[PDB]
Amino acid sequence: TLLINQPQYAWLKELGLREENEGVYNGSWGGRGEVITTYCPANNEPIARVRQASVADYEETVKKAREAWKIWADIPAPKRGEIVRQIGDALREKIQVLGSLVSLEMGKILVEGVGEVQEYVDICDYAVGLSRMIGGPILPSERSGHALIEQWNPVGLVGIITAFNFPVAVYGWNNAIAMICGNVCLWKGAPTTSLISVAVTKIIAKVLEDNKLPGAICSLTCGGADIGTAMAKDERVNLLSFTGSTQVGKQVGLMVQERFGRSLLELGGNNAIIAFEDADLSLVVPSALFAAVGTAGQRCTTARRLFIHESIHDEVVNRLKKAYAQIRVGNPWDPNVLYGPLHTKQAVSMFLGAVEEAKKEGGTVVYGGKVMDRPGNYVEPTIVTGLGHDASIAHTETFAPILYVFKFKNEEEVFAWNNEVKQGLSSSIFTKDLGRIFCWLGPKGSDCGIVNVNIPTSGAEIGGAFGGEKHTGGGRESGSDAWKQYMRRSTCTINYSKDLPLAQGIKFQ
Amino acid sequence: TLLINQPQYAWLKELGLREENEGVYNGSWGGRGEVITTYCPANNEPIARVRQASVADYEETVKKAREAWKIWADIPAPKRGEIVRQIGDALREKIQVLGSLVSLEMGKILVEGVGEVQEYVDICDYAVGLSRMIGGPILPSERSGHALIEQWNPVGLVGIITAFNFPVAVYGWNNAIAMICGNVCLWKGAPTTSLISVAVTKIIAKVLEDNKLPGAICSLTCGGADIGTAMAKDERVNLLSFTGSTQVGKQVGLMVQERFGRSLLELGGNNAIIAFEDADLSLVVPSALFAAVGTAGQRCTTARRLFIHESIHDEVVNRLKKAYAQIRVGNPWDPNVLYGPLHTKQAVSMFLGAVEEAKKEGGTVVYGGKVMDRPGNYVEPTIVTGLGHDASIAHTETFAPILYVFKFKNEEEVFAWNNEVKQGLSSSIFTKDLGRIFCWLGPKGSDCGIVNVNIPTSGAEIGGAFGGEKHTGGGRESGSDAWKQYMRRSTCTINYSKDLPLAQGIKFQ
Amino acid sequence: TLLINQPQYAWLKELGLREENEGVYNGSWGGRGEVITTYCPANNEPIARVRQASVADYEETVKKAREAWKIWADIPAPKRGEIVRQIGDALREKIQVLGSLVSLEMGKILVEGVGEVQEYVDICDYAVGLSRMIGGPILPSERSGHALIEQWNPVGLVGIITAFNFPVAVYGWNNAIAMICGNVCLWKGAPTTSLISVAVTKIIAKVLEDNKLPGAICSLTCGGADIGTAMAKDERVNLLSFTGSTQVGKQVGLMVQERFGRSLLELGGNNAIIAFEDADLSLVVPSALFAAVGTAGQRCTTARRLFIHESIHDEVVNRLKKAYAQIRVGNPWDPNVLYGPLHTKQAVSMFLGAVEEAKKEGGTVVYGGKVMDRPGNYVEPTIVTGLGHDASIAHTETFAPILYVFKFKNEEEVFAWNNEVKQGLSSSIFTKDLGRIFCWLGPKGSDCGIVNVNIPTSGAEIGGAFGGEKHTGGGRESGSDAWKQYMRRSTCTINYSKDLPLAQGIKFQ
Amino acid sequence: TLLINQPQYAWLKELGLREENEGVYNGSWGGRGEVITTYCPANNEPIARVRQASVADYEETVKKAREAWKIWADIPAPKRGEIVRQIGDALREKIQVLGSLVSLEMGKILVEGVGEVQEYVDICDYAVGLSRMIGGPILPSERSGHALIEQWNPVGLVGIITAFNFPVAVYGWNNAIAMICGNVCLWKGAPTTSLISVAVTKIIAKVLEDNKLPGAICSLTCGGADIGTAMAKDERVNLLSFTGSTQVGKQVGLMVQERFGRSLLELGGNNAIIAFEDADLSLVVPSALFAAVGTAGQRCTTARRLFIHESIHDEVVNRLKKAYAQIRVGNPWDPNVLYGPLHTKQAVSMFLGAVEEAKKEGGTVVYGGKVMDRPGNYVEPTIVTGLGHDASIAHTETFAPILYVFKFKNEEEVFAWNNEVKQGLSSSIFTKDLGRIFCWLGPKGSDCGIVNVNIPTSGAEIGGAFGGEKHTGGGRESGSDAWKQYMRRSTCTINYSKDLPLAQGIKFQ
Repeated sequence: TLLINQPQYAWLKELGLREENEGVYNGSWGGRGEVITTYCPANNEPIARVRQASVADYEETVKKAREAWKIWADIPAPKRGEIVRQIGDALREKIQVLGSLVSLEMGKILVEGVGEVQEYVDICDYAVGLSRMIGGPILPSERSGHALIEQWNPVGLVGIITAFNFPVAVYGWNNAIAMICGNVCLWKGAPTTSLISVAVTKIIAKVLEDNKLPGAICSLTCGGADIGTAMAKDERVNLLSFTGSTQVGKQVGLMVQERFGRSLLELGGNNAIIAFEDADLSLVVPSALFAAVGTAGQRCTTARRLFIHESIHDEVVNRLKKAYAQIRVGNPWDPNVLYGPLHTKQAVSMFLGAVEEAKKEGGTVVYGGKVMDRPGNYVEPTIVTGLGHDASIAHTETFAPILYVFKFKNEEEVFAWNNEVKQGLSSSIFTKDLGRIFCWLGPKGSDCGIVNVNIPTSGAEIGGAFGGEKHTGGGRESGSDAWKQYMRRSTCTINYSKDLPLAQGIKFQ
Repeated sequence: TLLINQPQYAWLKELGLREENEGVYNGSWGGRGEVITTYCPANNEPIARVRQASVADYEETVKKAREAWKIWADIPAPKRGEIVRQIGDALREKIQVLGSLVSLEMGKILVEGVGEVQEYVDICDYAVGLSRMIGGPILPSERSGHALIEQWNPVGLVGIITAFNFPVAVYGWNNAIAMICGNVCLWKGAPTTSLISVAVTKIIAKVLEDNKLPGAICSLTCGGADIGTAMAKDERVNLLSFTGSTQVGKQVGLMVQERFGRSLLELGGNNAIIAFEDADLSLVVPSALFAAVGTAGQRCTTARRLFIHESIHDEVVNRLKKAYAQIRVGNPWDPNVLYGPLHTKQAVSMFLGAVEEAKKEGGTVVYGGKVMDRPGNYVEPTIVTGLGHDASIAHTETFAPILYVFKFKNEEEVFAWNNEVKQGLSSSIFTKDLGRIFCWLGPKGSDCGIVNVNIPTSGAEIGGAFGGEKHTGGGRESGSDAWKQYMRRSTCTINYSKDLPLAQGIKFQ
Repeated sequence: TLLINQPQYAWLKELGLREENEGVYNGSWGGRGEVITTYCPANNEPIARVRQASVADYEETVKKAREAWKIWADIPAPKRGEIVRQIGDALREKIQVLGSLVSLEMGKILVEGVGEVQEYVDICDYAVGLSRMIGGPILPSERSGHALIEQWNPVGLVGIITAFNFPVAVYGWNNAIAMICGNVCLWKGAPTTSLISVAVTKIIAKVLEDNKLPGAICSLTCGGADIGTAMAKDERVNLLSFTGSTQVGKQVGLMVQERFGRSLLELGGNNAIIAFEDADLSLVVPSALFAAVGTAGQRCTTARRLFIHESIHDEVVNRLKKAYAQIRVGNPWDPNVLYGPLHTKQAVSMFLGAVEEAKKEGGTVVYGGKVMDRPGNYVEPTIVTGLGHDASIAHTETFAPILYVFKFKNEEEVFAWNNEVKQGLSSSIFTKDLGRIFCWLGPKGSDCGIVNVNIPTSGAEIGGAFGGEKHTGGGRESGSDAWKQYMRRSTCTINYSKDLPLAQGIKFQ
Repeated sequence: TLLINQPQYAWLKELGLREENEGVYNGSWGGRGEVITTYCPANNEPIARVRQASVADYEETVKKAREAWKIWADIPAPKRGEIVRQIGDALREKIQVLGSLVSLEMGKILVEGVGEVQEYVDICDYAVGLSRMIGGPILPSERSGHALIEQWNPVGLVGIITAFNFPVAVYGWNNAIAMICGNVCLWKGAPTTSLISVAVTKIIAKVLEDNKLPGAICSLTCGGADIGTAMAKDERVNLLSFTGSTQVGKQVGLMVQERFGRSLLELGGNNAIIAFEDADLSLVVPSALFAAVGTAGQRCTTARRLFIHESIHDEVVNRLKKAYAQIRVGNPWDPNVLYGPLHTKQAVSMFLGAVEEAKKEGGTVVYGGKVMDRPGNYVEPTIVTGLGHDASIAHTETFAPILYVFKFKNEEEVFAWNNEVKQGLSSSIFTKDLGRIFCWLGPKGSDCGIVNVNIPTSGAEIGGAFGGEKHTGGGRESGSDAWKQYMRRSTCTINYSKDLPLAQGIKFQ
């Protein structure tokens, strides 16, 4: 029987969720595609069902979204910001129940589910101010009697494909920014977090309807690769923001490139922490532990490589092991719990595949490496030593809590090992050395999109642009001038003079 | 006999050119690939020869450039700016002969040959100032005792593939900007302007050598599709700036996307001028004439579609006819000449094919449409009326002076008509109406990268970013924050505090 | 008897006002100075009393504010934004009653009273986003091994002196921006809007105290010329933002300059509307009326000079007269009322003095010019023709609804007449001419801080910096980078290298 | 006999200098005021004469400058940059002889005179790029059918009063920036560097005349306090940039404030170097020596206070003593000299008063403190220990090479001691501590406009804005957005719509 029909989970009804939910919204709710059941990874119990989008559902939604864009693009940006402010408020009112659904359906611990909604709330309030700021410079033209202005305008329909592991915030970052930039949005979330997508869409849809705006401004078409592939090939999707694996993201980038679309890619990570000999080990150990095992190691910014200077390597590994053993495991909604399950059974199989591969490639499991004998998709957070920094399994992103630990001696080689992988998302050094810090930040430092000092690989806030380089895709979200990806630039020269161009010897009238 | 061996053209030697020239420069000059002879399009006479790059040359040059980047990225940006200033001055010293070579080898008139070099001089001087400005904001972190900074660092090796029609300036825009941004450059020019590429490279090579810097910072590998494709597939080329046809540019963009490189695409145009009923006809006629037939219609920003309100359509056509007849044809280096030959004979075949196609699709040739009976690749500048705006040949970019004239009645439909094509480079309206002007600049206006008012489609200066949308590729060059395409952004969080992370109940030491 | 003691006005109690109110807040409420009773200008009845600050109150408050700054400056800018966001919400909950108090005590109509509070709400929401954005660039140092960063830090204590006519918004702009910029504030409002200052401070005080923050971050010392002068002479007031008359503002500016403090001066206006022969008269006539008679002509941005091209002068005046006769007068809190009373009985006398002066200088009163025979400080909105543009009374700011009308012929002279006065606040032309518009916006155009086109002199929103030039004082508030006046810039060079400076022949160790 | 009349000084003629030089330039050369003779401070020999400005000279020049502004304000900013580029080139051609004039007439060593001219050349090249960038944002209006633009226009006439100690660079910074910003300039240099002012003006005047531009764009009126005071009282001088003593600068600021002009104040410094126990002493000692005795201690950024941690105080003082003993004294034009004379005999007298006062206030002269018994104005570079950090003489700026040395123990008090003085120009700490460095850069760190780390107080480059806080005046020169002080901002709202304002119940026609 479904969890939503059990009294313990009656709070789901506060999100407007029922036994079977419509997975398409374009101003009206529907869903004529395949019905999907999503499961709680903490006990493998079914929660509720979502009717996904058919092709006809998708077609109607895209058409309705583009119609609504005619209205929405004419609303002054500060007024679009007001809507996004109200979206932030509607999220605040539901932050507890929504964060509980993230914990239930995705499986991260409750504070992180609530934290994910706080991120959406925060980006909305940031985007309110940005909505009075976006634009380009008025530049001095070299031409007398001419103006030169750089204009920014919405691209139109922004498709937003998101991953299971941040089922609210990632969409939130794209939605708040794309909306103030005058775009309509079409959301296709990960199938295994369909309820989260539906619940978020209901909160947003109420704000739009209360403001007598066409609901298709924030359209939703739940679906899998079928719908995702349509969006990547669809010329009507002016910007396709894809957050997901590098493997899938590469094909989406090619499909969008084929049709001269815009893509914003947020792909895989293989993030390293480097602890130098002068590092505060009382900061290194907890920073590494929490960055490696947080979210059961299923963050794009999870620390998956730990380089320790040889002088302190054994002590850090030993202190890390003694700390890992104190990780409190339980239901991700239960208090004091720090560690929940992997998102799917398949991830557990991939976890076990990686551990064996690390063993064959010469690595030693000094902690973990096994499934936990309990309901749900629980695996032990795992520490592997002795692999070469160039081991193939170390260069792969295994979206599971496995930390590969390496020795190093000198600064130049270990920056190179950080940069040698194909991923380019997050990175961190722990050190007190002022010259080393700025070398790390400089042209011979880390090649990642996020380059941190004395804070782990998940250190990131709304203020800055978030994203990676190389196989991480190159897109940026949230802060700085990331909004420019959601708009088109035009360089506009206006002749307001009476001057006529030189006749150049031709006799005009 | 080669033009370089005739006393009449001995000025070529002031650029360091000889009978047979090395087309590979990486600090040394060489070239083991095919020897190409380029011809003067004004008389189809051979000028001189250039030995192109073989694969071994390309491999050697990329290795040397990437080594030199280690040196060049360590040079403080303002000092790189000093280098670019010296390059600008070196171009000043050769501006006359180099413009003559552009006129001789490419075929544009001398004033534009000189003007193209001046643009490079100008963009150098701009980059001198920019070299003290590039960077990102210090942002106020939400975390006490942390700094949040946005860093920009060079991408590394910037490959630069350029087209025949602006064989100095396009490279120049990419070189000056990529260089102050700390990148090394690898140039593959159009095969038919191989002498221009060698001449420019020699000018830069002396400046680098005088500053005791590795010449491979501005490397040259002359070649055709073979070398161009290698750059598009080469993981060592961090950014590939490609200027050329949409057809070729699309394949470059896919190859770069396939390997998760960066591309900067500057592809084709199909640029429209719209003359409204209130336009100043004394501005419309010369603006349209010079924009349509300039550079024999071989600018990416050439006016290829002219929309005129019905009330003034016949008068504007008649005045354009009276003006076209006065276009002075001759050798592009001859004094007072306004119109030279097409770049190749193949271009003439495309011209005649387009004219014949337009007549077959119902258009009327009211001026031109014929070859000129003289040496070189000379065709008559051509005006075509009576085609429907949706005619297939009107929607294709034929790189020749063919101006298709259409009637319109209303603002909305003609804005739709500007936007209905696949190209998205330049656009112009001519009008006095204030509200129309701002609609053109707004979200329901022109969808192009250059959006002009009372100035034709070639109105652009270095102060602003230059580039197009849709099938024009989305890249930007020169002004505004175009320099960011030449760098990688990192969002850097620095914990300078002694604060430790929350223990969350785990007992650390 | 006091209005607050009559049941008709018991809503005053919803703002926490009582018969006698404390006019000092520094974390504690007090007031040992003079007790002032403020009056409703619509009926000359007393409203309630306020105990103003003694010298000892001011001394104690400044000390408490600077101690509070030590805590407040340590709060990360985004979290200060969160406090400001909450101030915005608290103002929302009180917007109706607070605007009603503005109408009651100051005398502007209700929609402008609520609009003034909405302005404070809007700038707060803006300041939330800005709080993640304020800062400077990281610049590329010319020195190898050096970083060059521009830092921004709070100035410390921002004193805020405000005028009667915007008793909420002006303070709001300064408070929201100063607060996220890490400053503490000291407010001295106009004595005749003391209840408004008390009421606003109570709303702010609750948010600060609810967040366990020292109340002195938003300190209040109600008082007149005494307290303002002390603030202007007090070295502990790092920035004094003064809004008021040019006469007082000039003395405030000199006192602050004497002590090498910072001032932000928002002084008097003498704002002109220019209607050209091509202007849309159906837009001009209402624009002038609402800008001239709005707030009974007591906005700093009120239209006080109307230049009409001679061809349309008689018609525009005739149409204005026909419209003026329909202006509805009444209690400013009554919904049909468009026109309320002048702020004081003295202001009424000044109205009469100016009118008599206009007649003495040769002007003709073609509409209005008299007090209205009703209770309160009601005067007829007045139109004066025939004065020379250089007439002494026309160059004076009379804070009353008197519109001086002038003929003009040429564009250059009427721009000159816009600029010939000492005030430099706001300016408007109404025209369709593209060249004239950009000339107006250009260096030979309007010399004012607000330069409007086809919208009157009160056209302004928070997105932009608000303020004037010349005797208007030069300060700026609200939008763009106006925040920089509330912070101090430092240009910071960090040598992180191991490099030692040249010995220059000296033997070091 | 005049130095210029001796063959040994025939090089002065390369600057166009003669026996008696006209000290007024406004397109014509003149000078009816008093004839001043300037002397070489190394030997008190007269160099040549300058005819200073009478009042009538000044009056005619301001009028000619403002007339020239009408032409200059119409020239596109990029083209004004081209003028400044050419100024940069003309300075390049004369850098050696001009630098020799700086050493001869002002008295700093040859490398610094030449370096001073290089600084002017550099800011020109920078301003060339800036001239295509200056301007404001296009903002998203909250009003449908409205544009919101921030425009910047020249202020008009920029008066520039400069000090003796940087008689070329300071003017150059203001001139390069003021000119690209569309202002004309009126220069009054220090009387005792009049020949330098004329030599510079001659170089600029040639560039203007070769470009057929009115010479009054860069006017020169040589004179003393009288001409200086007239500029500060003159309503026609829209911005007065003043570089000089705090004493004089305070009166300049008050006079400018009195007439609601703009002032840009660059006043005195009392700059501290702080050495923490973890400092690289091999970096500290030379840094301290060169920053304290450079330019005979007559830089505004000269290190005048040295704070050393008690653990290392005696060692740093001893090592500094041993380094002072090796400072090479001689004629500033001798290439082996490091230390030349003070600028005037009065400076020597002030030096002696300071040394005596330091003794009277309890300090011990551990090195120097005496006049040198030799021709010219030579004093010994001086180190004073034992004074309390609050001794009055240490809080005074004595423009002489006197270094006051103090002990400190903790970080909080030494930051307070850096900040306790009235001056706020430059500041430096030497340390490796990451947290201490960012505290220094933060809100509880240095209160100065220049805040340096492991580089002395004279560390600044044109890329950043240069200037101080508190009694240093608050102005900024050169980099960042310093250009904005030379222009006026306008916030411009343009209604381009057909929309009419709500009638609010009035029946219009």
